[PDB]
Amino acid sequence: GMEKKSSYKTVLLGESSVGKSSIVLRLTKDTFHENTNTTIGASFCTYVVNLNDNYNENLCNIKFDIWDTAGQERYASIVPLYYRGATCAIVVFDISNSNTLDRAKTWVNQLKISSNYIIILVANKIDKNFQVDILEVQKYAQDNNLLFIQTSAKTGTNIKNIFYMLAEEIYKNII
Amino acid sequence: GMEKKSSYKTVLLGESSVGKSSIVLRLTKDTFHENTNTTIGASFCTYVVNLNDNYNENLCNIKFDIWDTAGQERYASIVPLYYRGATCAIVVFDISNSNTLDRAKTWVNQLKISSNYIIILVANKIDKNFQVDILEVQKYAQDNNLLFIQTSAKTGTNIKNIFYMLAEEIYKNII
Ligand SMILES: Nc1nc2c(ncn2[C@@H]2O[C@H](COP(=O)(O)OP(=O)(O)O)[C@@H](O)[C@H]2O)c(=O)[nH]1
Ligand SMILES: Nc1nc2c(ncn2[C@@H]2O[C@H](COP(=O)(O)OP(=O)(O)O)[C@@H](O)[C@H]2O)c(=O)[nH]1
Ligand SMILES: [Cl-]
Ligand SMILES: [Cl-]
Ligand SMILES: [Cl-]
Ligand SMILES: [Cl-]
Repeated sequence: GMEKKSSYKTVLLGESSVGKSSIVLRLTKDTFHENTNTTIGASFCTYVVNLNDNYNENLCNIKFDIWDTAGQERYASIVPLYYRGATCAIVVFDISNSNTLDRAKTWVNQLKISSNYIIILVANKIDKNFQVDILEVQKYAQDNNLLFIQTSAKTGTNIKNIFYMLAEEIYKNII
Repeated sequence: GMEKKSSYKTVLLGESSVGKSSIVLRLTKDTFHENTNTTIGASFCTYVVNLNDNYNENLCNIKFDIWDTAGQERYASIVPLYYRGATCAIVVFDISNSNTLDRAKTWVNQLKISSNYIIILVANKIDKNFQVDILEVQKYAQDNNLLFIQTSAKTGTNIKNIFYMLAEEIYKNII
């Protein structure tokens, strides 16, 4: 790779409650819900980043096809359907719950073996007052050659930037 | 469409017992098992058709990424993972079991609404001595603008031809 595509399959992965549905809602509808429900059925959405909005107009309109595992990450025989053929993996944890970091690390290791993914590790819920050490997390991401970003779905902080960073990386690769 | 791709996601769909795992085994390993087991985990395989083996060498090497639903077609919240982003759908029934035809028709209707698929309706098990009327089935496929083929995983009849027909259709579209 990288072959240029009409859209880029992107797995949105993380333990329940870390804020995946909230990242999608904030991203796509500029809205946040303090209370959320369990997902009914498969969870998909699309999002377009145009990098010029120095980039080649043909390559730099990047469309994400986001698959939110939304609970299916529990099932070892179902989750590969989310990974297969994905260009990007967004692995989310909650800064206030260290257990969710531990699971994210396990997923990063699985993904690195599975295929070549552009992986972004997302520290969500930074608006809250930390069970993790961010510096350790940043070091972790460097050691594993991951993109890293700190976000709040609640305030909107760095939500679009998740996909800006991914799109920059896809372009760099296509180029 | 059609955008040229490094591989073409292909959903292999049909009621249990119609012969999906057998089509894959015959296709990929030139082998048939008279007895088969329930599938453990997600079921994927790849297959390449080279159309020159009058065609443009760049476009005519067609790689299929085959996702066998392998039992998951029962689950309405799981099956969309198989359909989403698929270029082709292979909908298989068993000529000796009309119930499997009725289900295949329901799936064709769902797929036609879901997205633009190249759909091939496969009449498997033709080696057996028919609960269906082939002419009705051929008429059905014409009315719904489907590719149609009669196959035996047991003897190997027309198994490779499923993918020859699909590859011809993908090329026609890319062109
Ligand atoms: N304070 C805060 N709460 C959040 C944030 N993102 C999600 N939540 C809350 O966390 C809970 C779980 O969110 P949800 O989107 O359902 O997580 P998912 O299971 O990973 O999809 C909900 O109560 C959300 O309102 C955030 O960035 N900050
Ligand atoms: N006679 C005959 N038997 C077949 C054929 N294809 C599959 N079978 C048998 O049908 C049964 C179900 O096959 P399988 O591949 O497991 O079907 P699946 O559930 O759709 O994946 C097995 O006993 C196979 O040996 C065929 O073309 N002819
Ligand atoms: Cl909160
Ligand atoms: Cl909700
Ligand atoms: Cl038989
Ligand atoms: Cl088997």
